[PDB]
Formats: sequence, C-alpha cells, structure tokens
Amino acid sequence: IVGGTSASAGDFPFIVSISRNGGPWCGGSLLNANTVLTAAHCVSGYAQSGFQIRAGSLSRTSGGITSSLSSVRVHPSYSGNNNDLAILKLSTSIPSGGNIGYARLAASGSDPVAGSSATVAGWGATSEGGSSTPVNLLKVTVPIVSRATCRAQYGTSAITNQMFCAGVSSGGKDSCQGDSGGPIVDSSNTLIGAVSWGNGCARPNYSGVYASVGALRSFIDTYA
Amino acid sequence: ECTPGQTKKQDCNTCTCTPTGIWGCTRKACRTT
Repeated sequence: IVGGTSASAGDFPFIVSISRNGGPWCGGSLLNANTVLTAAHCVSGYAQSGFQIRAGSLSRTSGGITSSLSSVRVHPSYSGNNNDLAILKLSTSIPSGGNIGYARLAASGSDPVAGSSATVAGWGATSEGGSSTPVNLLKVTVPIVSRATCRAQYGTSAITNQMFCAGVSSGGKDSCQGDSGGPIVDSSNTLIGAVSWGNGCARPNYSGVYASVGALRSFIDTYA
Repeated sequence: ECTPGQTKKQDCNTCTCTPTGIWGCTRKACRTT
C-alpha cells in the first residue's frame, strides 16, 4: 500500500494474509468459515500445498487463526488479467466472532461509480519497487476511476467490464506488489473488488486495476 | 515503453504490454530472491 496509513483492529474483520512457501505473497477476503476469495493469479499454476492463510490479525506473521488449503477454484474464464478471481476452500474452518467476520459482497451486476470512495488494504510495498514488507496491515482510500478513463490510460482491450479502477489523477495512493487478492471496499465495507494489476504503483495517470466483485458475483456465489 | 502485446516477468509477476505501450503487472509479493 502506497500513500496509506496503518489499519485499525476491526476495520476489515474479513481480511486475510496469504503466504506462499513461508513468505508473503497475497491478501484475501474471508467469505465464510471455509472460503477465501483472492486473485486468480495468486494461486493459478501453483501448488495449493504452499499456501497458508491468516485471519483475525493485523499482522501477517502472528496472531489470529491460520489455515492451509483444501482446494482452489480459479474462474473458468480466467484469461490474461481478466476474470481474475479464485476461490480457496480452507482445511481449517474459521468461525466468525471476536476479531474475524465474513465479507458481504457487492450486488450482482453492480459497478463502482466513478468518483465514489473506496478503501484498499494489504501488506504490500509502500512504494513502487520498494524493498519494504509491512508486518502490520496498511490501508488507503482512493476514488474510483471511470472505466472510460482507465481505458484511456491502459487501452480499450486492457480494461474489461470485469475490471474497475481506482487512483488519484496526480498519483500518490494505490495498492502495490504484495497486495494482490486483497480487499478493496466501499464505505459500507462491502467488498467491491480484489487487487489485481497496474502500471507500477501510484503513478500519475495510471490507475490501480481491480477484479470486479459486482461483475463476477455469479462465480463467487457458485463456489462459496 | 514496450511493443503492445509483448510479455515479460518481473520476478514472480507477469507483465503485459498494453495497447498504450506500457507494462501492466500483477501485484504479488515475490519471496525467494
């Protein structure tokens, strides 16, 4: 996370960190006792056995509850960067209560309105290309960028209706490497997306790109 | 500046050259370095 601040205990009850081979890698969102939603690219092509999840902690190294994976479902139509969601079934059921809860989801076929506010969180780098890896969770609030604008920055075919973007014209606030899969939410804390891709991090005129929960609601309900 | 449609990797992240001639890259934290 670039341009953000330390997150507070309870701001994202459902956020999880996801390590691979004992190192940081991606974030996610707990949907229920045995389901995590992350980015397709966090898990596709990789050995499911390398992944541990942590829920109920601001820290990516300690606290909360952990689980390995039972199975992984990548979007049937995950292609390039499009349809970039995967469902992870957990080996250990993580009950709600205390510091953990489950994510409510953006409405089926909804699309984040340009200019509206959204907040993303994660343990990724704090600068583009930075050697930083925060222990404690970070968060930034950014405006949604209209798809028409994002298409201007990246190209019409690069940005699909299963993606939406967020960022500030002059840069300064973004998700970054290590935040992949992690939640971006509206001001009801509804899960509207997962961190996916971008040109660098927090660059002027280059939005963060997100897999769209609204646009992909069908996939999620089916495999959750 | 890249030729649209080209691909590369920066560590563990796949990058794609978009129509506007820049690299779009995924946002994983790459461990074993």
